[PDB]
Amino acid sequence: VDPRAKWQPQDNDIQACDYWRHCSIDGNICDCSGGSLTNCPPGTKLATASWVASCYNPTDGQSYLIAYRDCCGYNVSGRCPCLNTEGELPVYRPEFANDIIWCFGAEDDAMTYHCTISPIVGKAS
Amino acid sequence: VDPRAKWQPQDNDIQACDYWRHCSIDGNICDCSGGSLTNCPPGTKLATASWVASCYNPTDGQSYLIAYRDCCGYNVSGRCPCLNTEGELPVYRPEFANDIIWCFGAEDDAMTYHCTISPIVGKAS
Amino acid sequence: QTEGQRGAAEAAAALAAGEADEPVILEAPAPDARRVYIQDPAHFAAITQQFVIDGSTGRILGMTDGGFLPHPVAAEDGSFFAQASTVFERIARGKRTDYVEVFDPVTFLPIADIELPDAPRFLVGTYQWMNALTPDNKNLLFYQFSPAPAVGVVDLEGKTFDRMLDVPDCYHIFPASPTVFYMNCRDGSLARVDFADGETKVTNTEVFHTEDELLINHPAFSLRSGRLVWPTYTGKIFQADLTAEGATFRAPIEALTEAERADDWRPGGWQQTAYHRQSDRIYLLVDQRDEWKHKAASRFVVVLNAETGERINKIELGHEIDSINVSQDAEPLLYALSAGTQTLHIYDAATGEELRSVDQLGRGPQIITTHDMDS
Amino acid sequence: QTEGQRGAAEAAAALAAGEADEPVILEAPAPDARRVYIQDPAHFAAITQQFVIDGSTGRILGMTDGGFLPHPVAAEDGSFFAQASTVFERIARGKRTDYVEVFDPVTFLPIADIELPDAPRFLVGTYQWMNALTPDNKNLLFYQFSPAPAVGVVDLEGKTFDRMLDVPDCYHIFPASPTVFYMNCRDGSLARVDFADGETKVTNTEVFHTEDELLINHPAFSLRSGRLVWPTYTGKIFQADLTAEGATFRAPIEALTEAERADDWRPGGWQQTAYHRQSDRIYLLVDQRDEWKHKAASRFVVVLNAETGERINKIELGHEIDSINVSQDAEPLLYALSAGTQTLHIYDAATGEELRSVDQLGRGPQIITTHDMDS
Amino acid sequence: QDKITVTSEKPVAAADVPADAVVVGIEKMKYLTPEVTIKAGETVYWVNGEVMPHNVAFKKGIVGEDAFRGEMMTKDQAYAITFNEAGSYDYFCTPHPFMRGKVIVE
Amino acid sequence: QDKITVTSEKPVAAADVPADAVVVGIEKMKYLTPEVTIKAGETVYWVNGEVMPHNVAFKKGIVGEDAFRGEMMTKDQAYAITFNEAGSYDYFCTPHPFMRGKVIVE
Ligand SMILES: [Cu+2]
Ligand SMILES: [Cu+2]
Repeated sequence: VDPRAKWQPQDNDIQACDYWRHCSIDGNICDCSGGSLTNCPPGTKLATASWVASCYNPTDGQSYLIAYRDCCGYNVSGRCPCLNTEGELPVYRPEFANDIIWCFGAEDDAMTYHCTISPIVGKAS
Repeated sequence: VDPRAKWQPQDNDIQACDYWRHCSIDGNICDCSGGSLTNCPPGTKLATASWVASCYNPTDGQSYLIAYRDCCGYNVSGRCPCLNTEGELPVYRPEFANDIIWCFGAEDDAMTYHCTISPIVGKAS
Repeated sequence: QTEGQRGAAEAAAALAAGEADEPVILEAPAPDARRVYIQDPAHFAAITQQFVIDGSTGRILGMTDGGFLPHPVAAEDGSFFAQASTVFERIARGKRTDYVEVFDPVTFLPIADIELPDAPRFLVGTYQWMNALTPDNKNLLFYQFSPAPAVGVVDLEGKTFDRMLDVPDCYHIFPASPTVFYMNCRDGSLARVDFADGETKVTNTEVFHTEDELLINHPAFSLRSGRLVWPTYTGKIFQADLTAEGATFRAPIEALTEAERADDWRPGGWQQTAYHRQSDRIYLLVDQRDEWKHKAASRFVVVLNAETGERINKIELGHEIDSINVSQDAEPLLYALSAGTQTLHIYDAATGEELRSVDQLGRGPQIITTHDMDS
Repeated sequence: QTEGQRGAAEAAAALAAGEADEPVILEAPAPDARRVYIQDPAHFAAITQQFVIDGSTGRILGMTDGGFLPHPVAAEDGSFFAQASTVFERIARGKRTDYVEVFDPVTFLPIADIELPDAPRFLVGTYQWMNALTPDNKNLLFYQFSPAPAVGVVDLEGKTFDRMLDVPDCYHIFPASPTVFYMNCRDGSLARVDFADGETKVTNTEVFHTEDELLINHPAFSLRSGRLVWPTYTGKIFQADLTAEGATFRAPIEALTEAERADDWRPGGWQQTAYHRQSDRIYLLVDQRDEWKHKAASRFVVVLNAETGERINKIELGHEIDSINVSQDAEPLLYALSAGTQTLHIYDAATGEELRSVDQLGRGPQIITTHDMDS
Repeated sequence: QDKITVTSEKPVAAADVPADAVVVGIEKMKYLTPEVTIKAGETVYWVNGEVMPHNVAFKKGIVGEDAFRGEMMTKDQAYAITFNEAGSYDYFCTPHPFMRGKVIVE
Repeated sequence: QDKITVTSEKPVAAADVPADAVVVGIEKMKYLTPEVTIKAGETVYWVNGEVMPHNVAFKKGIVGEDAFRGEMMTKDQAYAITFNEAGSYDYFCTPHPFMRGKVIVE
């Protein structure tokens, strides 16, 4: 309700902008367009690189780094749009900057934003 | 309010879908994106041909044929979208069919829909 | 349980166990009689999208990007789905390119990209059967409007453009066999075009309607059985069973009752006609409207016997709907799409109740397509 | 009287007299200090739009089509406006093409279309000064991120691609002269790049901030005066007057009060910084927010003296706004744009009251650009 | 580029048509005189009798390599084309493809 | 196509790295040993000591006509490249262009 209020993560709906692994996602959630929380939708290409972010998990009190790799090669999905910036850094500090199109390494050179996946790279701590 | 209720024309606001010359317009009103009621916006191309329609004018009780020529070469304006079908005929009767992209004759072969103009071709009667 | 809920629980567990996340590119389940496609013209946007959805659950399997007012088609047996699209050198301007693409049905990868010489696509609001695949799925037929009526033959097997067939002042295409399809003409009749053996021979059936009887732009049709169902702005319905030898019209059925037609009932919307093949039933979108408000949405669907013309049901949608169609499986689903809210509504064909909805489908979703593979 | 009302009356009269309708293609009035451009990234859509608006009246003069996350620029004297765009062979996939276009300022016709070798554009959310035109308007400078930091030189006079300049791990571009511009680097300093006479010589000013001090992605800047205004997530503002010889930093001004900063006040949004050149005033978008909600919208703008750091006003927008900028004329207008409602709001810079709004601007309008030509 | 010579770009008034010229009327959505034949160097005038806008058009390669499109005509307006070469020139209406006619020049 | 030979596509465990090999650690957003020099035919192992994903990459024309991009590594993972030719190979991190290092082969 209050766009200016603090993040309140949940672990009960991966398609809600406030799901906990989305604490720094920019764009659209791949689960809502054929992919899954951690996989890309058919026809699209999987980036291997991306901006990351340590995101707290209310279910286990732990914190993990999420690699927000993009699914590219398609026009933006337009479904489940979200934007979170927990610890999001400015562009001269790319590793944590999310206005960037993280399509680097996707098959056939896809550079167009379609949606973002929220896989865990491991424990942040 | 009732999308299924009869057309009630006005002659007081050319940017309202119910202005009287729009009685059979499909798309967007060129006045809302740089053109005018009868002219195209800069950078776009003026079709010379189009679907027409006899439209009643409440101000003078008369009726005139409007040539709904399209302004092409741009992506749809997205401003002042409207759709009216007074006397609109099916596609095997093109002269009155408005799902067609009436860009024929526009400079440099522009065939993409941007908006529609509502000039009078003369008195229908 | 919700989709995003089931997903969450799923992931929470993978996390409890070791189970690391190994990001991969998915494949869509196999095509079935319950899959549905929602093309989205997006009110004449220069590019557009189509969503592939599992009707039994309302879950999106994947998507497809298309250009300007593209036309979708789907081989009834599910071996694939294609589209005829148009792109430009600079977004909406410059060198135009019309082409056809064929997509693998599970990988959604473009297994064919065939350019159409001289940008011959009829740029027009999309109507279901303005394009079609021969029943043997070896060709795709599309219509050219200007400079003159013509049908283009696209060879899907050899992945190339065949040629243009010259035809009369007729519109829409309805295949009946590998080399024969019919079109609705300006003169009040249907045209029968045989394009076999490198040549085209045109014929005209008898006139089956008057200049006062307006056939809508959205006729239903079944490539499998040959049944064509075409209404008029009033709900009067001329059928015909296309064969190859020719068209055999049937006795016109009034979809609405003189009492209804008495109280302004009239069909309205976009894709307002549905023909369930295996059952021989017809679905028509309707509401009480002015006679010149035939493109507004409707809030009801009438079901009736295609042979007797007797009403079977009158479903109340509960929403402003613009297009419909049904799944060809034995226990069909009724698809009700609203371009106004970009939401698809799914009902039980038999009961008429809403089971689930799927929203956020583009800017103005308008065309529904399915595979007739069930039986 | 409304716009569509004035238009109606106008036409009703032409009709009363003889005055037939002779459809023609318009030309936009001459560029002035009150014209504003609204680029619309549209949340990463493959194609996008930019609207050209007369700020004094809120009337749209025309539009411009662009591709993927294009970057707009406008020669301060109004001789033209351009953009660096990206297109693909098949909507969002296939052979990529990055290019630059220069538009006549009144006909909006593309008088130049220069391709950029090896698709070198940094595909990223658009920030005002990530690209720039030399002050002599003879070149356009853009940034490449991967495989390595680089600045591309586009020759607008000879309508061709010059070359790529190799630069340090720095971002953004701020020209100060025909062959010198500055970039903000990862190391905490600014890089001064001279690209004159076919070669590039890089220098680094001293560090002017710590790793704890986060410079936002939206710094303000004036090509005419050389003033650069850069905040941090907290509203602290480092200035610098770029010259060519080098950058001369000024004493940092806290845009917010310890009492405000005491009550969660922090800058937030997209393009949150505005510098009115002729007046030496600064406008910063701000509201009370969590520290990690720096991209949400703000409902207030603070104005202050660029030399004293003393507050001049605190305007209440009345809407969730994401971007701002002002017109450089002596009686500047304050532009407040909301991507959430795709509506631009226009206020009197001096009084802070809203004069007029212009809506239906794309899917998520975010960048505002003007001409500094007044004086 | 032109086996034809268009006198004026803008349609002329029905009245100014020389009352001794070859005239192809247009009404009820048709060119009233489908096929008309003249001599190399002569001039055919088209006259639209209704409000429905109509015109004369040729596909590419017919009247030359480049396709040609006359301007539109509304009620009581005319448009003229002089055919400078012997040949059989097929034509149609731009927005109305179902409208065709021809000019055989000898 | 390859003056280099990649043993495995998927990163290996830090533990399996032969404790007698050339090792370029990675931490704090840097290749800890910027420039390393070996001999034609030898093998360099890269080891990431943090969670931040990192990798080794080359622009086109460096390690051959086609550009090359190793897979990513997370904490305690390694990646190996065997340089089969004498030369000076510059490299960087894919998502992190500000991270560079080199391999001088003799
Ligand atoms: Cu005509
Ligand atoms: Cu790295």
